[PDB]
Amino acid sequence: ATFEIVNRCSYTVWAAASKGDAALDAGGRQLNSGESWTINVEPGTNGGKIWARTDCYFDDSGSGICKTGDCGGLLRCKRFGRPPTTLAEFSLNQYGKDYIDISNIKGFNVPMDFSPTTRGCRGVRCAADIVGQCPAKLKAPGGGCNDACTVFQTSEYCCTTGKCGPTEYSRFFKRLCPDAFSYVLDKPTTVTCPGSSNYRVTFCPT
Repeated sequence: ATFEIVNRCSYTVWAAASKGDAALDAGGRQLNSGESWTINVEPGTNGGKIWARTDCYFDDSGSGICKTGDCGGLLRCKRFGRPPTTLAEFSLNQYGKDYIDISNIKGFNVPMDFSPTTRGCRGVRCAADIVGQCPAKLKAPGGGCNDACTVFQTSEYCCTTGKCGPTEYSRFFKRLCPDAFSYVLDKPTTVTCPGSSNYRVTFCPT
Protein backbone atom coordinates (compact mmCIF):
# COMPACT_ATOMS: atom_id res chain seq x y z
CA ALA A 1 0.00 0.00 0.00
CA THR A 2 1.22 3.56 -0.69
CA PHE A 3 1.08 6.33 1.92
CA GLU A 4 1.81 9.89 0.87
CA ILE A 5 2.91 11.91 3.91
CA VAL A 6 2.54 15.67 3.35
CA ASN A 7 3.77 18.46 5.64
CA ARG A 8 1.44 21.42 5.21
CA CYS A 9 2.68 22.98 8.48
CA SER A 10 4.69 26.20 8.24
CA TYR A 11 7.42 24.50 10.28
CA THR A 12 9.64 21.48 9.58
CA VAL A 13 8.50 18.13 10.97
CA TRP A 14 10.26 14.82 11.02
CA ALA A 15 7.76 12.16 9.94
CA ALA A 16 8.00 8.68 11.47
CA ALA A 17 6.44 5.37 10.42
CA SER A 18 6.73 2.22 12.51
CA LYS A 19 4.87 -0.91 13.46
CA GLY A 20 6.42 -0.94 16.92
CA ASP A 21 9.14 -3.52 16.41
CA ALA A 22 10.36 -2.40 12.98
CA ALA A 23 10.49 0.63 10.70
CA LEU A 24 7.90 1.01 7.96
CA ASP A 25 9.77 1.84 4.76
CA ALA A 26 12.73 4.01 5.80
CA GLY A 27 11.10 4.74 9.20
CA GLY A 28 11.59 8.49 9.25
CA ARG A 29 12.49 11.54 7.21
CA GLN A 30 12.70 15.31 7.46
CA LEU A 31 9.80 17.13 5.75
CA ASN A 32 10.18 20.84 5.21
CA SER A 33 7.02 22.94 4.84
CA GLY A 34 5.26 21.68 1.70
CA GLU A 35 7.33 18.54 1.21
CA SER A 36 5.74 15.15 0.49
CA TRP A 37 7.21 11.75 1.24
CA THR A 38 5.76 8.60 -0.35
CA ILE A 39 6.31 5.33 1.50
CA ASN A 40 5.36 1.76 0.77
CA VAL A 41 3.78 -0.34 3.50
CA GLU A 42 3.65 -4.10 3.06
CA PRO A 43 0.14 -5.61 2.76
CA GLY A 44 -1.08 -7.29 5.91
CA THR A 45 0.75 -4.80 8.16
CA ASN A 46 -0.97 -4.80 11.54
CA GLY A 47 -0.62 -2.01 14.09
CA GLY A 48 1.27 0.50 11.96
CA LYS A 49 1.48 4.13 13.06
CA ILE A 50 2.58 7.39 11.46
CA TRP A 51 3.31 10.53 13.45
CA ALA A 52 5.19 13.80 13.29
CA ARG A 53 8.12 14.76 15.46
CA THR A 54 8.96 18.41 16.25
CA ASP A 55 12.16 20.31 17.03
CA CYS A 56 14.63 17.57 16.15
CA TYR A 57 18.42 17.70 15.91
CA PHE A 58 20.23 14.84 14.21
CA ASP A 59 23.89 14.31 13.41
CA ASP A 60 25.28 12.82 10.19
CA SER A 61 24.67 9.29 11.51
CA GLY A 62 20.91 9.87 12.07
CA SER A 63 21.17 10.03 15.85
CA GLY A 64 19.81 12.88 17.89
CA ILE A 65 16.76 14.11 19.83
CA CYS A 66 13.26 15.52 19.19
CA LYS A 67 11.05 17.44 21.61
CA THR A 68 7.92 15.50 20.65
CA GLY A 69 7.65 11.97 19.33
CA ASP A 70 11.30 10.95 19.76
CA CYS A 71 11.81 7.23 18.94
CA GLY A 72 14.96 6.42 20.92
CA GLY A 73 16.97 9.19 19.35
CA LEU A 74 16.90 7.87 15.75
CA LEU A 75 15.97 9.67 12.55
CA ARG A 76 14.78 6.34 11.16
CA CYS A 77 12.30 5.08 13.74
CA LYS A 78 12.14 1.37 14.57
CA ARG A 79 10.00 1.80 17.69
CA PHE A 80 7.09 4.07 18.59
CA GLY A 81 7.66 7.64 19.66
CA ARG A 82 7.55 9.37 23.02
CA PRO A 83 4.25 11.22 23.77
CA PRO A 84 2.77 13.65 23.04
CA THR A 85 2.11 12.37 19.48
CA THR A 86 -1.03 12.67 17.41
CA LEU A 87 -1.28 9.17 15.84
CA ALA A 88 -2.42 7.93 12.47
CA GLU A 89 -3.09 4.23 13.05
CA PHE A 90 -3.80 1.45 10.62
CA SER A 91 -4.12 -2.27 10.10
CA LEU A 92 -4.16 -3.37 6.47
CA ASN A 93 -5.69 -6.41 4.71
CA GLN A 94 -7.37 -7.80 7.82
CA TYR A 95 -9.85 -10.33 6.44
CA GLY A 96 -10.26 -8.27 3.30
CA LYS A 97 -10.54 -4.86 5.02
CA ASP A 98 -8.27 -1.97 6.02
CA TYR A 99 -8.93 -0.17 9.33
CA ILE A 100 -7.73 3.39 9.97
CA ASP A 101 -8.12 5.85 12.81
CA ILE A 102 -6.58 8.88 14.44
CA SER A 103 -5.82 8.62 18.13
CA ASN A 104 -5.16 11.17 20.92
CA ILE A 105 -4.57 8.34 23.43
CA LYS A 106 -0.88 9.26 23.47
CA GLY A 107 -1.55 13.01 23.43
CA PHE A 108 -1.44 15.55 20.62
CA ASN A 109 1.39 17.44 19.02
CA VAL A 110 0.55 18.29 15.39
CA PRO A 111 -2.90 18.50 13.69
CA MET A 112 -3.49 15.75 11.18
CA ASP A 113 -5.80 14.55 8.40
CA PHE A 114 -5.72 10.82 7.54
CA SER A 115 -7.64 10.13 4.29
CA PRO A 116 -7.75 7.42 1.59
CA THR A 117 -6.63 8.38 -1.89
CA THR A 118 -8.60 5.45 -3.40
CA ARG A 119 -12.37 5.00 -3.33
CA GLY A 120 -14.69 3.45 -0.81
CA CYS A 121 -14.36 5.12 2.61
CA ARG A 122 -14.03 8.52 4.25
CA GLY A 123 -11.11 10.18 5.96
CA VAL A 124 -10.72 11.34 9.59
CA ARG A 125 -9.21 14.51 10.93
CA CYS A 126 -8.16 16.15 14.19
CA ALA A 127 -7.23 19.73 13.30
CA ALA A 128 -8.32 21.72 16.36
CA ASP A 129 -5.90 23.86 18.35
CA ILE A 130 -5.45 21.31 21.12
CA VAL A 131 -2.03 22.65 22.08
CA GLY A 132 -3.30 26.20 22.57
CA GLN A 133 -6.35 25.04 24.57
CA CYS A 134 -4.47 22.26 26.48
CA PRO A 135 -5.29 22.14 30.21
CA ALA A 136 -2.46 23.40 32.38
CA LYS A 137 -1.59 20.04 33.92
CA LEU A 138 -1.35 18.29 30.52
CA LYS A 139 0.89 20.86 28.79
CA ALA A 140 4.21 19.44 27.79
CA PRO A 141 7.18 21.85 28.11
CA GLY A 142 8.65 20.56 24.84
CA GLY A 143 5.41 21.45 23.09
CA GLY A 144 2.26 19.44 22.69
CA CYS A 145 -0.52 18.35 25.01
CA ASN A 146 0.01 15.10 26.91
CA ASP A 147 -2.66 12.50 27.59
CA ALA A 148 -3.61 11.94 31.22
CA CYS A 149 -2.18 8.41 31.36
CA THR A 150 1.29 9.65 30.41
CA VAL A 151 1.13 12.43 33.01
CA PHE A 152 -0.52 10.74 36.00
CA GLN A 153 0.03 6.95 35.51
CA THR A 154 -3.22 5.81 37.20
CA SER A 155 -5.24 2.71 36.46
CA GLU A 156 -8.20 4.92 35.51
CA TYR A 157 -6.39 7.07 32.92
CA CYS A 158 -4.34 4.16 31.53
CA CYS A 159 -7.31 1.71 31.61
CA THR A 160 -4.96 -0.89 33.04
CA THR A 161 -7.72 -3.12 34.43
CA GLY A 162 -9.71 -3.03 31.19
CA LYS A 163 -12.40 -1.09 33.02
CA CYS A 164 -12.19 2.68 32.87
CA GLY A 165 -14.52 5.51 32.01
CA PRO A 166 -14.07 8.87 30.28
CA THR A 167 -12.43 11.53 32.44
CA GLU A 168 -12.24 15.30 32.54
CA TYR A 169 -9.02 15.02 30.56
CA SER A 170 -10.27 12.56 27.95
CA ARG A 171 -13.39 14.72 27.39
CA PHE A 172 -11.18 17.69 26.57
CA PHE A 173 -9.57 15.82 23.68
CA LYS A 174 -12.96 14.44 22.63
CA ARG A 175 -14.62 17.89 22.67
CA LEU A 176 -12.00 19.33 20.29
CA CYS A 177 -11.56 16.18 18.12
CA PRO A 178 -14.65 13.94 18.19
CA ASP A 179 -13.33 11.70 15.39
CA ALA A 180 -10.17 10.68 17.28
CA PHE A 181 -9.85 8.18 20.12
CA SER A 182 -9.68 10.06 23.42
CA TYR A 183 -9.11 7.17 25.81
CA VAL A 184 -8.57 3.41 25.57
CA LEU A 185 -12.24 2.42 25.74
CA ASP A 186 -13.64 5.29 23.73
CA LYS A 187 -16.51 4.45 21.37
CA PRO A 188 -14.40 3.50 18.32
CA THR A 189 -13.92 5.99 15.54
CA THR A 190 -12.18 3.47 13.28
CA VAL A 191 -13.00 3.71 9.58
CA THR A 192 -13.29 0.53 7.50
CA CYS A 193 -11.81 0.86 4.01
CA PRO A 194 -11.49 -1.73 1.22
CA GLY A 195 -8.47 -3.99 1.59
CA SER A 196 -5.40 -2.58 -0.19
CA SER A 197 -6.54 1.05 -0.19
CA ASN A 198 -3.93 3.82 -0.45
CA TYR A 199 -3.74 6.83 1.85
CA ARG A 200 -2.45 10.33 2.49
CA VAL A 201 -1.49 11.71 5.89
CA THR A 202 -1.42 15.52 5.92
CA PHE A 203 0.09 17.40 8.86
CA CYS A 204 -1.55 20.80 9.50
CA PRO A 205 -4.34 20.14 6.98
CA THR A 206 -5.96 23.52 7.66
